[PDB]
Amino acid sequence: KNADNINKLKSSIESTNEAVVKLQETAEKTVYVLTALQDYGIDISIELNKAKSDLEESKEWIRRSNQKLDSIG
Amino acid sequence: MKNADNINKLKSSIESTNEAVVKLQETAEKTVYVLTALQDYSGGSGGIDISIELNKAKSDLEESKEWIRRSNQKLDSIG
Amino acid sequence: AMKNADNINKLKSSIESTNEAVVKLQETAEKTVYVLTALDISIELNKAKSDLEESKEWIRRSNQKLDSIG
Repeated sequence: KNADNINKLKSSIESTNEAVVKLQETAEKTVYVLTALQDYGIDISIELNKAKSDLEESKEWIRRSNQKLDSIG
Repeated sequence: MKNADNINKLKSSIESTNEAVVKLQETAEKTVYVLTALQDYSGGSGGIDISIELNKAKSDLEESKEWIRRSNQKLDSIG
Repeated sequence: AMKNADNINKLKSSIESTNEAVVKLQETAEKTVYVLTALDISIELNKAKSDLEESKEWIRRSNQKLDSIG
């Protein structure tokens, strides 16, 4: 019973991780759009760059999670 | 019952994380909506690339929403 | 027993990493909502901010549950 449930938990997180990846892709596009709509504002530029860094870190963490899940056998 | 109890706690944790993702998906939907409304209310004044990327963002979000449904469906099968 | 215990620990670490990813997304959402404001729209952005604050609370709840695993 436990072993089956551990396998189900693993699959659940894999799916959750896919949802997070697709949301990261949504965030990339929203940031692109906001950048494109800028007035060519110094402060908005700063904040958008911080968002980009946060997004890149989000990607690294999801890779970490996926790699951890891969180690379950 | 150590392992059984921890499996219950893991299930609860993922359910909470999944809901966190759902609420963030709602944030994303409102954001894309605001931006698509702005862009569509003008001409494509920002440029056609903005409309395309906003359309792609909407598809991405629909995909993200379906992946949560799949995760929740899997958790639901845990006794 | 120990094999399942180890995989439980791995599942725990994986969810912790996923939660880190979500917190990072929440931080990007914060900055985008802020920037979108600076640039009925008010209503929709207030709902977005409301959803975001709730999202933060669900991660806190998740982390609390993970912390109880020992």
